[PDB]
Amino acid sequence: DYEKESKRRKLEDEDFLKLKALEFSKDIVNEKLQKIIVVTDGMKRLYEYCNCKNSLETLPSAANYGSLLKRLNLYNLDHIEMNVNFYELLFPLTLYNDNDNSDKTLSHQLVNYIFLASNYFQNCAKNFNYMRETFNVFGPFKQIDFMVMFVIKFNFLCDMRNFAKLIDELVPNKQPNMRIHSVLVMRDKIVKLAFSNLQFQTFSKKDKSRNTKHLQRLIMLMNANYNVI
Amino acid sequence: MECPFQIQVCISDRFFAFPHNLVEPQSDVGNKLIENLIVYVPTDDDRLYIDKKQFPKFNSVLVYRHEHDVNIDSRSPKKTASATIVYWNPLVPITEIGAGETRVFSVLLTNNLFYCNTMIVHHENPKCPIEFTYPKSNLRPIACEIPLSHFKELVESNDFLLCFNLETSTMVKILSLKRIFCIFQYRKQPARYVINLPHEEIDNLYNKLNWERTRRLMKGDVPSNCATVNRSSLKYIKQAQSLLGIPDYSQTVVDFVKMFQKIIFPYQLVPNVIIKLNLFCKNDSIAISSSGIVPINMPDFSPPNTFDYSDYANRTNINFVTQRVLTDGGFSSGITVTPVKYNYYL
Repeated sequence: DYEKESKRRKLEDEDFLKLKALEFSKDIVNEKLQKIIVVTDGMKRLYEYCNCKNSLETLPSAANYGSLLKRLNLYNLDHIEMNVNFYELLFPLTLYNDNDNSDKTLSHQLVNYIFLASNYFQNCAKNFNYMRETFNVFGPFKQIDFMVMFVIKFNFLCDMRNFAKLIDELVPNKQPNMRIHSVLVMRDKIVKLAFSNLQFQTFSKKDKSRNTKHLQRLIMLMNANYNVI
Repeated sequence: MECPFQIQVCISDRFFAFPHNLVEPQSDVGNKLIENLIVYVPTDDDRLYIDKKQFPKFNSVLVYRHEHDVNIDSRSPKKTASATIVYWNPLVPITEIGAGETRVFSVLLTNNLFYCNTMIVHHENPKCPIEFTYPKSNLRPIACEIPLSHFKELVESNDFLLCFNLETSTMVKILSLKRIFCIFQYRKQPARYVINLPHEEIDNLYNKLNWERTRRLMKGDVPSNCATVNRSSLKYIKQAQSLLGIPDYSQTVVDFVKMFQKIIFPYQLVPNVIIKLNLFCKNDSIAISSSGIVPINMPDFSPPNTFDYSDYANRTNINFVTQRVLTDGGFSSGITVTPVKYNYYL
């Protein structure tokens, strides 16, 4: 018979529910890092390719990857791009803004790791012909550009595996930090600009090379597309 | 400004966050549900607060930063019947219409949407945020352009410092301010706040807010007793305080006004604080019985001609009284006499 009171009470209770549901944005688990760990560990176990004894501070040395390159010649690598989805690659990291500040070392370690990746990719772009020469030493390969890009991104993936092996205990969050996001955005700008000013001799391998599931998973993860699992 | 007839607008204070539950597909004349959903946002920052998993109904979701377009007029918006479209707090004229309905959920009601349809979700018992200034507390600054980051702090903490980059255009500043003000009005207890901007810009922002609330009221929104206070009025309040008010109360303006509310009625006159707080637009008050305030006016208006002023307005009487007071006091100048002429009716 009456009106208003129902609507007013419902609106008030919904307002209280909204102010409570604000706090619902906390997350309980991440998946991107889990995919990273899964793919890295699977490839390492399947092919022992984790000759993981090198840091990102310098370019990888062909002395540690000659047989790796020889094996890589077996597969086809036309699916692999040339540039890097740096923003996409490092997006999972920003999610770990701990509530208040559990330990300030977390944020600074994140910043330091981001800048380390920045310098690593800058050096990789800077010494591109150097790597072309070093990997032509062991013998020419039709997909030499694919091999170089894959080697660089695989070294980076192994290093990121080791780095993030130390943080997965913590809790992610749906809302990434603003500061970390801005740093990542500007660094992605820098990296993409550095890579876009080059020329690459892409090769098409029309032979039906053997398709390894771990290889294709690693390829898709490298280009940071997480539609793999 | 003449809004197209396909737009549906919902306005509510609690739209600072995206309202996932309310988004639904639309059907064109083809009578086929469209599952490709496209969304727009003011700045790329808001993209980081739209879950791609909060839309189980829809097959695919594409997000874009709403960047103003010039090649298409608002009179005849472009039609893309291949995807539903839903806007969020738009700040420039809408230019793209999806199939069938096109909802626009916003917390700000500018001129561009005024002539569209409307469904306001009004609010109950809003809290009034408290404005003050430091001249003893742990000030907690907040990123105004992205308030969604500091939601927990806003819920919990008390002091807050509005902070704006110089990049932000006026419109985005207004939108962020409205977001934070709605957050406060939904808060469980009043929160203290200040702005780190030049005073003139603060006045411009408050004028914008006043006109926004005027439009909201003209579309039927429930009135809110919480509103900003003009800076000149603030200076008057500070002078009154310094004259007699020793401390700095949280709602000292409300304190003054209620301290005179206690006397408005029995003496039947406006407290001069209200008068100075306000050409024409003369204010009054009421009781359940029929009587005005300023002269004890009848409910109609200022009477046109009630009685002559022969005994007063004549220069002889005013001069005689002036000479009498001057002689009695020993003055030579500095005293002015005015006839009692503002006598509407006893």
